[PDB]
Amino acid sequence: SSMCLELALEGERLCKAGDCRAGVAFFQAAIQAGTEDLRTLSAIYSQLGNAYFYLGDYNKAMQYHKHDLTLAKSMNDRLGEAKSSGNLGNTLKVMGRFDEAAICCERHLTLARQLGDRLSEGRALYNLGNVYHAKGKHLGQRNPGKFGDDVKEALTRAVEFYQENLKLMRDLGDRGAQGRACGNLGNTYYLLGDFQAAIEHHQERLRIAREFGDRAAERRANSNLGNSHIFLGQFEDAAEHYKRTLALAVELGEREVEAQSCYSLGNTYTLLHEFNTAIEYHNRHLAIAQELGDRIGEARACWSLGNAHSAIGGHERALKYAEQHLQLAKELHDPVGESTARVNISD
Amino acid sequence: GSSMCLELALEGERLCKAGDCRAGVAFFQAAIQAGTEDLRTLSAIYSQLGNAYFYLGDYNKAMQYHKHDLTLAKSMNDRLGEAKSSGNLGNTLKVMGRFDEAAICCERHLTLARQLGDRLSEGRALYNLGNVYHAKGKHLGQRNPGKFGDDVKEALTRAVEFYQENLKLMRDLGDRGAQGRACGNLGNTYYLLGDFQAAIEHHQERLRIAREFGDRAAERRANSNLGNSHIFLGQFEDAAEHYKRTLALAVELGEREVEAQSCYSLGNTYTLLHEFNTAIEYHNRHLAIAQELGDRIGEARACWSLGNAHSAIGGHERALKYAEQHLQLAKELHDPVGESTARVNISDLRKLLG
Amino acid sequence: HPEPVASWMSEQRWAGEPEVMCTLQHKSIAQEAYKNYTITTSAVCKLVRQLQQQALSLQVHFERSERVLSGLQASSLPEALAGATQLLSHLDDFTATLERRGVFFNDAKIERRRYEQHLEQINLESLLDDVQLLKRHTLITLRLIFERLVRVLVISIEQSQCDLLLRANINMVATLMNIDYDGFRSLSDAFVQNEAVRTLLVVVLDHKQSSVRALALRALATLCCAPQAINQLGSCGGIEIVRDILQSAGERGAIERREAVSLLAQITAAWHGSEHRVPGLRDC
Amino acid sequence: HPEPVASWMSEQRWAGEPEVMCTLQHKSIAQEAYKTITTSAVCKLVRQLQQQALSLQVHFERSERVLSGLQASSLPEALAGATQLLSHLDDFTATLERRGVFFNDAKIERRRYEQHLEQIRTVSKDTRYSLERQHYINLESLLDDVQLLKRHTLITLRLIFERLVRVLVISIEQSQCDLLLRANINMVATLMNIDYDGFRSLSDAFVQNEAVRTLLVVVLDHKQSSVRALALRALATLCCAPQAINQLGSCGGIEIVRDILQVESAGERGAIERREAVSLLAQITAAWHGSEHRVPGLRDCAESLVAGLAA
Repeated sequence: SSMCLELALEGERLCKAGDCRAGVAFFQAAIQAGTEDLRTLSAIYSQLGNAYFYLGDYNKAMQYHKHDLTLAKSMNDRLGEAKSSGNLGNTLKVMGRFDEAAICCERHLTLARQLGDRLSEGRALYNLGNVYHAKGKHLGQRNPGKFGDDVKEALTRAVEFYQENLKLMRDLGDRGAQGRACGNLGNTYYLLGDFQAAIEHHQERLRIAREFGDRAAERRANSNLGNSHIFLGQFEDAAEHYKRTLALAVELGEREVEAQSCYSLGNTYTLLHEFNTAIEYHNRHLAIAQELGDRIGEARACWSLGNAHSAIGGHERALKYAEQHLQLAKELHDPVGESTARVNISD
Repeated sequence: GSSMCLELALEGERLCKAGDCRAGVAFFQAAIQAGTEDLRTLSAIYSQLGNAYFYLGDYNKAMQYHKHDLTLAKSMNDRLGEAKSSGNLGNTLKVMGRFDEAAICCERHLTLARQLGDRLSEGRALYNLGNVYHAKGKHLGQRNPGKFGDDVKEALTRAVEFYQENLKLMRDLGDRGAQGRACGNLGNTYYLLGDFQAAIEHHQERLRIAREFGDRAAERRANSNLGNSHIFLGQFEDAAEHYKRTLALAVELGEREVEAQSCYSLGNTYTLLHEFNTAIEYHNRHLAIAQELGDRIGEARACWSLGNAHSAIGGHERALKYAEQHLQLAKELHDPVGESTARVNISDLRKLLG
Repeated sequence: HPEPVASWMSEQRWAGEPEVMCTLQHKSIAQEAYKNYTITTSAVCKLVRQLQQQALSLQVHFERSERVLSGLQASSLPEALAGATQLLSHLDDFTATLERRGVFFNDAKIERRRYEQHLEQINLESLLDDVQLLKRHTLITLRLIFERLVRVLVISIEQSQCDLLLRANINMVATLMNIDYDGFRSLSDAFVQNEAVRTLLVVVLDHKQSSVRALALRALATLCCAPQAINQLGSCGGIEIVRDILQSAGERGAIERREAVSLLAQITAAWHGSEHRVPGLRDC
Repeated sequence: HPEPVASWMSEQRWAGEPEVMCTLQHKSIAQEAYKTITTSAVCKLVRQLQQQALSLQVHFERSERVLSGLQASSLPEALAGATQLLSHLDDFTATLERRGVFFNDAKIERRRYEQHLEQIRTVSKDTRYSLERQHYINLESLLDDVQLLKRHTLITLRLIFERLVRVLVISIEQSQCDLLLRANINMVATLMNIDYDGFRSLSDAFVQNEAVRTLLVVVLDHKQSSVRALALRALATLCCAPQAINQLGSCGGIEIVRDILQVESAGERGAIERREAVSLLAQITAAWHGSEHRVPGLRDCAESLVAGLAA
């Protein structure tokens, strides 16, 4: 009981410090012989849940969040029940059990609405948007060929909840929260196909990111806008955003993101038939890629550069790029790339 | 605004939540001198600085930075943040002894919570106001009452009202433990007010809830309170029961001073029941602990009580010994008020074979 | 005149133990910071420690599967298939957790495809080597990830503006290199390749406050568990710097000299012999 | 069939920068113990006391400097500072009050504690009279009174800190749960992270309670190498004060630590334990007070011997 309190206290301390396996050891050692006090016990269950979640042991995390939940229900602590419901729903979402997760998050929502807690209501809405979003993005992975009815249903629900959250955050005046909600809304709209709405929401996201001076969020929103413009056939605007993405990427010293941005601009100017300028970006991309030791991006770079040089007319260079391409495809063992190289090395 | 201020505030938060608030204050103040812009995080910094200064016993600076947080939130139209800041500011003002200003702040928190609709914030506000007028009532009652009751009476009455409102809201919402706290403070207010029966009732509910949650500390508190109230109601039997339970939970929790306290309490309770033997035993336990810790005041009390409790059963011989000890401790602790004169009195009155 | 019981009842007039009277609610800096901003130095440390402790479990899982397919804890062969399924699911979960925390990584799932084919089709020794292959591969990828993450910290040190944040960032590496792990959870090489040694030497040199230099010396002391970091330390001429901390001039001292001799001992921990001379220096 | 650009667009159909944010809630255990005694509460207490005592010490020092003439300040500023100093002293003495349970079997210590506390109260009262009333303020007596209050406060704090620390050291000495042993050792390691000399000094609090000997017993007898490493780490943070170092050598701690780094140079019983042992030897050899001739020559010899191998 007292020994339990000490054990659990050191466990909590260890969890706040990052060491969660030791904290878990202390927590289990606390339950080994302890309270009595239901509040402390429930707290220990919660802490164990978040700790196991931290460690990636989602089974035990779900279980101890379940125990914290039933203990919270027994105490009729509505706010605590809301907390444990949210956590359980999160852990459930990560486990791919989206339905049960949705139910839990809905419990969090109705409890939050009951207590008049608009903050917890907002958190609940954001959670629901997240679980339905991830549901869609998973269903889309199970059947890659086509966004089925299921995926569009899930994504639609996610859009709805995200929008409700945005309404609440605008109503409360939480600018950053509006930023995150707008970003997610932009992503799920992008996945839904409505690229225009994606453009709008990502624009708002960029405005917020500029209001806070977060250049990482700026290059995020810029990259998203670049993609959303690429899929709208507005290659002008796509390059217009991609360039700013690269600028903010090099302003923050992001090597990988710089490479990606260069590849993006390369393909964009490839689509704009300005084959001369695209080879520049693809060359810079190959430079960064070969620098960081990225064989994958090196292979893709050889592919695009080869096809681009073939598009210009200097096939003497394109053949070399194709040879290096085959070498890379055979190096990391790629059944597709090897064939794609063998085809373009002759034809 | 910048990464510098944000990371400074983060590290300051870490330091404050992990121990040294003296360094956390340094990081916070360093953050203020950096890129503010984001008024949310700024308000957070001001508030956390207020609490940090509260932790360091610098209540004036705490009031300052908390009021700065309050203003920062008020200008930002952040109602919830304004309520929070008003709460902290009110609590600080209460601790400082500025009860009316604190009452104003907490009242602001209340009305703001009722406007926002957040019921739990409303409960916290009501409970806080209850604490404010409770503290005010105790202070006035201890150092500034005056003809007739009278301001202390109104203060404690106010505290009772707010505590009742909070208890009702908590009974509606369904939060049982909150009803526990509410019943505890309510019972204590009724105790200080004079209505010992109502005190007994509320303290009994507190005991019930404490039992429900396995809160043995609250169990012990409620039991001791019930013991005192029953004592002042003349019902010494119930007082004996609750004091015994209090003692049991006291040795169960490892509370030595509470153990001694409960033993002395039981001694006085059994002297009022004219069972001076048992009373002598309990007084002996209290004396044992008092001697063990060095509680010379408590040792004096013990010698006095044991003296009179030995005079009552017949053993005047030992009673004179105890009274003599009482006199020595009286001369040591410089207690002319009564102890010296009283021990002299009960020594001369005794002795017999002079 | 007075009575013990009467006095007791007179003083119990104001007694009574109350519930919590002082509340005080906190305004979280962390919540607002993490939701209104993309911070990249403390969150990165929390992330790399999290990844560390996860990598530990992944490693012991790999070791368990190895023990199974070695014929040690082997009790059945389809059991080994199920175990393989568990291993792959765990690996993919680790990957998904990575992607969820927003860290991309180039993964040519070659060894994993080898294992996947050999398992989907079906000799235990044929699978053991596949497991060891996937183990080594995962280790490499992990170490690259750790390098990429720690790089942010080292850069944050060598490009610090505020002295307080300088102190904090210098200490974060010490907290990260609290205990060196020889397995997946190794961060030593991540600090070696990012030249944290040279940076910390740069700040024990150029900085003007003794305390900061002391901190840097402490971090250096934490980093001297790996031989590469020691050679890297001697390459920059750090020994001469420490010997300058100790050997005469009056401007640095107290904590700085302590961390200096601590670093010196930690480096000279390759062979213990002068410590006995220090014992003979203590015996008299 | 294939094509670079078409592939790029095909894979870009799903890509999108996610607003990564964790919404996981947290339930604190401490609050469930907030709304006597345990070592945790004790440590929190000595930390609170330490910080408050520091903030008080800077006040005492400032008022000293001003009333001595060492620091330029106007008389109204001086008197105001003295008054608020007395206020802080009152608020602090208030926190030094109801601390009976920690003086178990310490009757002498409690008599002295209580005595000096009463002295603080009385002198504070008289001084506040001297400032509030009295036409011509005597500044000499004011400075004397301030310094005296500083004296008494120092002694008081020394006593209460000694008791509070004795709780922890005893808890280590009579450990019955290994996890809590590790936790407590870690608590003395944390408590001595920064050593002070003023009001908040815990040096003699750990020296008088024989913390060094206790931790050395932990090192000697414990089975787990991890706990031994923890104990060595905790020992290294006590060797800042010369008294504790003497208290180490008196137990033959140097010999023990020296034995840790060999045992015929065996592999087992390492290896972070070694890393903490050499840390202890380092912290010890850092003092080097102001004597010995061989203890410097050997040090320089090693300092050169390393420079030979490295360069």
